[PDB]
Amino acid sequence: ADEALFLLLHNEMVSGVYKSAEQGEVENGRCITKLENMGFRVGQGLIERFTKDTARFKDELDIMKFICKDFWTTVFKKQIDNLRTNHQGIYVLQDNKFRLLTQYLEHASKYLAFTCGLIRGGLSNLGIKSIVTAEVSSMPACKFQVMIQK
Amino acid sequence: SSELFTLTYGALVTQLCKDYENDEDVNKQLDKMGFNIGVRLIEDFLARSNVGRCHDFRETADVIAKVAFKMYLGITPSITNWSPAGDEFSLILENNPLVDFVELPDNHSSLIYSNLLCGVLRGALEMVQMAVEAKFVQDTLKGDGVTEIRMRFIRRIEDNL
Ligand SMILES: *C(=O)CCCCCCCCCCCCCCC
Repeated sequence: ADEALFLLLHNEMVSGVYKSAEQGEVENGRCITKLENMGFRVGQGLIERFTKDTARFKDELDIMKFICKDFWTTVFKKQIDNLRTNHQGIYVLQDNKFRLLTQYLEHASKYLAFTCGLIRGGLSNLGIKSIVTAEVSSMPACKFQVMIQK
Repeated sequence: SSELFTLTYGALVTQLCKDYENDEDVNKQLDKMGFNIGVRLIEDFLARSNVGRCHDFRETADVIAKVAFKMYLGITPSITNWSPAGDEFSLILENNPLVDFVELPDNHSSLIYSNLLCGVLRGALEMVQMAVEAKFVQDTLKGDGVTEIRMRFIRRIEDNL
């Protein structure tokens, strides 16, 4: 399916079904979680699909390297531009031109939530529990923070 | 590839089934979303194609089946079942285009798995001033031999009021 379709679905999910009417934090939180959770499922399924070489990572840094190169390339047709880490569970994945901020953008962090899930679900299937957050650091970029859970 | 789209669509359907607990409400939301998407997609399609106006609904059918489906989903349904009036036609597909699998047992009898495509089709055609009804009348995922989207021309949308 042309990526046009994915970009429009993503935009429609963020701006339609799962845009918060900004009633409060609870609504915002719930809308956010729905997107992120969906992303989580898609992330899982992309791994299943394109990565039944689950044996050949054999450790965290290789796994974050895979996310940065192969996984990002699967979803966004390019790699992340910078991987930084503290070597204590936190990784920051910089996308300088984040593709899902193209459909101005006030609610732009909503547009990151699905992708945070993508990464989380992708890591979940590679053996890693994480919390994944994101912010636009300097539009159109975009750092995703992966904190790995003990 | 857009294993991506199907996986993303599938997660959306699954999420909506969790939220709604009524397959008819999932169907409506999907349709609603598809319409919203189609309205924007027709812009993309017209810019990417150099497709002009369709002087008929038969000509509209050829574009949809031969150019548009091919562009977005990489397939080409056949056009069958013309009404004598020339105001309804069927699109036949070998499989369900947005969805590969179905969980068993079936707890979603009413669910129209790819109803988004019907919103998409109606929104897109609205923007070229054709009021249409698109609906699944067969689905392989419902055990039918093929998937069939019946397209029905309702009216040309009036310029102005
Ligand atoms: C003649 O002027 C009529 C133009 C017809 C425009 C066709 C646009 C329809 C796009 C729908 C194709 C299906 C792919 C979408 C999958 C969800």
